Amino acid sequence: ELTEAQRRGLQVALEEFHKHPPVQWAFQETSVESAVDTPFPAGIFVRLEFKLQQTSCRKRDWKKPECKVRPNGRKRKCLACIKLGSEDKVLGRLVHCPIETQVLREAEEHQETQCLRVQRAGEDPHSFYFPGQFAFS
Amino acid sequence: ELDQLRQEAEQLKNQIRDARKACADATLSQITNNIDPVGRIQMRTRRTLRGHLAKIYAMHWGTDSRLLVSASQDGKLIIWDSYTTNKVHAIPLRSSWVMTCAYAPSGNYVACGGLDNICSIYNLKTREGNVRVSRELAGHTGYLSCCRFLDDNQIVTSSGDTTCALWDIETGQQTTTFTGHTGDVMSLSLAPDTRLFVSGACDASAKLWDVREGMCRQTFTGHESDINAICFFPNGNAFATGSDDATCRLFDLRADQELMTYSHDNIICGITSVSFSKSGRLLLAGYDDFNCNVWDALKADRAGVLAGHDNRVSCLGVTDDGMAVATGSWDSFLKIWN
Amino acid sequence: MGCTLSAEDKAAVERSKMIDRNLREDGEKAAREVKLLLLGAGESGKSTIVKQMKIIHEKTTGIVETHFTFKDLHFKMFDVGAQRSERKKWIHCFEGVTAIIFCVALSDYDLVLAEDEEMNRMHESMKLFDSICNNKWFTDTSIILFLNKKDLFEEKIKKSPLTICYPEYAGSNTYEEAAAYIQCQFEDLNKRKDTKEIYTHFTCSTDTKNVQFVFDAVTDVIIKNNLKDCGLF
Amino acid sequence: NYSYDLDYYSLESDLEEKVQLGVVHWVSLVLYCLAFVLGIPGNAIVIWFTGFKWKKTVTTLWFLNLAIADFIFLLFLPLYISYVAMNFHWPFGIWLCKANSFTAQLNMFASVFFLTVISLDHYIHLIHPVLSHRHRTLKNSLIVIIFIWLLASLIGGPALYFRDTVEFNNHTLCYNNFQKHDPDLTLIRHHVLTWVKFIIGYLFPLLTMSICYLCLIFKVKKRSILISSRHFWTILVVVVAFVVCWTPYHLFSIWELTIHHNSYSHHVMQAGIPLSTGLAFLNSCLNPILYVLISKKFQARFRSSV
Amino acid sequence: DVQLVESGGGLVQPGGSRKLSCSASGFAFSSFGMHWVRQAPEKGLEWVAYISSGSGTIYYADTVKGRFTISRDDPKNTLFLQMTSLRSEDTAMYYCVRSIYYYGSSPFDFWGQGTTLTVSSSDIVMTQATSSVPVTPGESVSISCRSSKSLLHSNGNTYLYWFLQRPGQSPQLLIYRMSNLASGVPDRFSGSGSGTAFTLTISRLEAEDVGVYYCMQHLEYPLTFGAGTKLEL
Amino acid sequence: SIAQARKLVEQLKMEANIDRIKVSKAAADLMAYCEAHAKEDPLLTPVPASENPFR
Ligand SMILES: CC(C)CCC[C@@H](C)[C@H]1CC[C@H]2[C@@H]3CC=C4C[C@@H](O)CC[C@]4(C)[C@H]3CC[C@]12C
Repeated sequence: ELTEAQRRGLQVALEEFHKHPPVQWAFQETSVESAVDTPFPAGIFVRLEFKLQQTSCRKRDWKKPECKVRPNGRKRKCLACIKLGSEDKVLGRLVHCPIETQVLREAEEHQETQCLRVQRAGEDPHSFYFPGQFAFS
Repeated sequence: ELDQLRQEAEQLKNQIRDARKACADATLSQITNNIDPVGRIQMRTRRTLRGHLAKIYAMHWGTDSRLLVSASQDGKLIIWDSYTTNKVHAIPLRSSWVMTCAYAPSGNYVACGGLDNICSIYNLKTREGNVRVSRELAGHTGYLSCCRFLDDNQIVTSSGDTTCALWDIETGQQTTTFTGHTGDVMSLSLAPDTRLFVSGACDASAKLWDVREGMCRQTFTGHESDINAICFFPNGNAFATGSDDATCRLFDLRADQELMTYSHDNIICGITSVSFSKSGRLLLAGYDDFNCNVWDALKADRAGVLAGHDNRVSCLGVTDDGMAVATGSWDSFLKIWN
Repeated sequence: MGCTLSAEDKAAVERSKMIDRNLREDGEKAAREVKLLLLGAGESGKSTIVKQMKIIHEKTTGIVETHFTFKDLHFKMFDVGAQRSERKKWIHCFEGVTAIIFCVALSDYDLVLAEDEEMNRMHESMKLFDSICNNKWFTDTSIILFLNKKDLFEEKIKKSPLTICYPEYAGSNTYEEAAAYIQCQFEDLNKRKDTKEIYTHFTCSTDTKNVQFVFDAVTDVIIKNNLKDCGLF
Repeated sequence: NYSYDLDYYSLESDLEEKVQLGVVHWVSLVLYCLAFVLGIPGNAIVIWFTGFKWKKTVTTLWFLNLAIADFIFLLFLPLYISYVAMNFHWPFGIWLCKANSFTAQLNMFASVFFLTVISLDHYIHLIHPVLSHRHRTLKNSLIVIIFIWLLASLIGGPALYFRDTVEFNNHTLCYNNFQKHDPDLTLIRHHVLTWVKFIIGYLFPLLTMSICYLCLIFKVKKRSILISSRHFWTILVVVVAFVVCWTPYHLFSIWELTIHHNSYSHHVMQAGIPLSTGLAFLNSCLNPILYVLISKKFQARFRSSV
Repeated sequence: DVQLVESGGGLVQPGGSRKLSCSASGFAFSSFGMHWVRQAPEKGLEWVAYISSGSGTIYYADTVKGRFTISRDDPKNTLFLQMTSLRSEDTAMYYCVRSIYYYGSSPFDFWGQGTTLTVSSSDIVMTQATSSVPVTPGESVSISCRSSKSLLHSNGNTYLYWFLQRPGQSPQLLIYRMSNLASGVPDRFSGSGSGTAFTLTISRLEAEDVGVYYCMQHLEYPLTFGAGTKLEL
Repeated sequence: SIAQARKLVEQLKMEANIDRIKVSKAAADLMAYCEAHAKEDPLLTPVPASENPFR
């Protein structure tokens, strides 16, 4: 059985994607490659890798379910590393999905290294503080 | 008889003074009274030669106005090339106290001397490839104050034991010795024909010696201090002497008399070097005021100042063709002016 | 383009640069040596003095050199013995000397000068002192006064009182009252009180303390001039 | 058509609040501008008058190298002013970060080392004559200058390896990444780097400067030479300037480590690091004004340069 | 006693290696620049390499560059040429030549006696049209050399040199800068010419003047020799 | 002593035998020389920069 926390995570990830300024013609979730969940003393963390198909709907017409899937559009494989707290409030999130022509090895390394930082957010107060932001060395 | 000898010497002095007056008439200012002045001579430093890191005490141009030799008390003789800056030779000395240098007219030998009472003659054109000590003339008691070449085998030195000497480089002995000066001799200047040479002592007198026989011929007197520099007029019939009383005087061979005095009531320091210019119109005198002045040899008025030096100027030279004037002071930095 | 020089002129530039460097490297070695003058009144123990610091370095020539080394310091010492000419003409050559050793034999208070009369040797040495101490060249140069012939003077005190040379003397004619008086009389001629100093010393003891004294004094002069003539840097 | 953008990567969280302009930022910007406009001309004058229009002594070599280091340090300041002016935004690419940080670190460490060696050389040259007469030549000066520059480069090297760039909350920050592969030893790496910087850059130079500048005065007073009024005030000013213009930067760099254990704060590190950097640049500007220009010798040369 | 002696030559298999030495005996090896010069068994001279005084400047002929290395041992007064991958084109007589460059100097003045190497089996061109000419003793003869580029430089010097090789003897320099006579060369030799056209005149030719005369250039360092004008009878 | 005095009086006697000319004639020769050589004097009349070897 599939719970509701992963559904919340994927839908908020797609909403954040559909906030895209340049790229119109928002996609629709078709098949989920993987979706894992884990509880922490501060909240519920979800990691997703999902496949979206371009749809004929306008980017403002994504919530409506009557969208017709076009197999001859475009395919997307996007990862979302997000976590939520009480009342499923989104607090920390990271989304990523470049083109297969990228290296996807250094990209995978940095995406994991930042998803780990997202994981410890909230539990550690100053999680999103990088050492040496304001200095010149 | 001491008293009789003194009396007759006094009467001889009186009669020679009376004759000198008897051959006196209107002076230079009464013949230069009506002639347009040269104007204002402005000079510029064309080049500056550096690398001595001590006091410069002498210099002498070659016959061709391209090469010069300088002596300093860091123990170094340096042969500068006037055009560009490159050094042709850097000769070290056994004695680091040197007050003279000289360039042979043929360009084959150089000379040096100082407090060691010994004149060193250095060779320049050798098979092996190095500058050697060709000769070491000894026999003077006091220090050597001036040293000028006469040929490739003769040399005239004037020393601090109140004597001048005409040597002979081959044998090495004093071919002739000129005595008659009751004081240190600190100057030397050869005539263009190289037969008569004049020397100024430390007792305010200038004597004209004949090289051939070796007997004093003329004595010119009058000054308020020692004599530090002497130079012949290019015509070879007059000369100009510099002293310590800030006065440069002009003496004539055929008149036995003073002609002009280039003094101003603004300078009190003495003169370290004196040199005419070609055609005999400008007299360049280096002072202790860290600068040299250019005087009119006829109008006797200052007409130029060369003040690019920090310390006292000690040597001054004018090339054979009159192209440039090179000065050297007590802080290295030989400077060529044009 | 700057390539207006032939091959031969570029080789001449090479020769010029080799020369000057050799010159600079040589001249650097000539600035680490302490230079001393060796003024003396004559008829003193100057030969003995030069022998004392010569062992540590195991016609008229005029200038005489003496090189010696002590405690990794190199001293060149110039002696002018044969120079009978005027002193006003070559005295400015030694403008940058570190110190002036001045030898005086304190046994000639009674011995009158030879070839002369009513002119004591001590008076002549005092005139020489107040003839080089006020030179317009030696204004920042220190004087190391050496006082020789201890034993002969000690023997001669019991035979000849000091009242002959100094008729105004009032103290007793013995040691510790004549040597100190002589040094004091030799120190008042120092008109440049604010700049130079007098490092008086007694000697003629057959020890090695003379070179040690010169060493100390030259170190002081050096330090003082450095810290006074140099700022920040 | 709609096309597509090469890639988007929006790492952000709303728990924190963004940077905004404050009182301290304007002071920091005016400090940067003042230091730049007052340090470029002075350093240029010193480098021209020392490197070319003079001889080559040892002290002139020290000041040549110090002026070169300070001038190169001040040259790349406009990059930092641009970074700090746009609310900590850095659009010049990743590699320029790794280059600029390395250059700044190398210049700072070289300048500090040269100040230390100037102090030590001053004391030895002004107290020990016999020791100074040897081991004080041009060859030794060149050897020690090469060694100092190599050591400074080696110290500044790790910035070329740890620096990185990250986008965050509609920004692009440049920082030091100590979490390259695993976060198990990032604490050790951060600690060793900052402690090495603190020890080599602050404690050793300050201790050496104080020890030399106090022993020289004490020995001179013992020898009773009555040092001039220009000294003891050209000496007590440079030390004061170093301790005022370099301490409230290593202080903040040390406080930086408390992130791992607990600080529950960001405002203190939010404002105070730009001010520290402004003070450091002020010192780099003020070095030649106080070391060589005030000295009587340079003023006499300038008067004689007419 | 200024002799330079070459050594190390001999028969070498092609593609091998051999080292030539030049032991200066009787003068300062330093303060001089050195040149190697090559002469085929039946062909004129050909410059090989040059090392300046102090080894600061080194030049090679393009036909030997990369294969050859020139060096000097100043303490031992020796000049070395290390020679690798020897082709059949390197069988010749190698001469060690000294040359000193300052104002008024005489480069290429002294030549060594040469060593023999047998290997078992742009650039200014110097033109000597006259390969040989019959001359009777007592007559006057003129040799002409021509240049592909103006040898007269902007500094006034025209870098042409004239050398004489008497058969069974090393080359001897006759004239430097196209006009100056060498030391020890009789006044009956003279040199003249404009740019690109030069003449060497022997007045009242007598015995021991017969042999091969070479013209060498130095407008730019690269020095190329003439084919050689040979005088007999 | 007496020998020095004898040599001095002998030299002074020898000295007072030369013939001398009026100062007007010497001044005339001097003036003629400086006037007849003013053309080849690079210091009196500066040489144009074309033929000046010093810059
Ligand atoms: C941006 C960074 C890499 C700059 C540092 C590199 C340059 C500036 C450093 C490295 C080596 C240094 C040089 C090495 C030593 C000397 C010799 C002496 O006469 C001082 C100048 C000079 C020539 C130094 C000038 C500064 C220098 C050239």
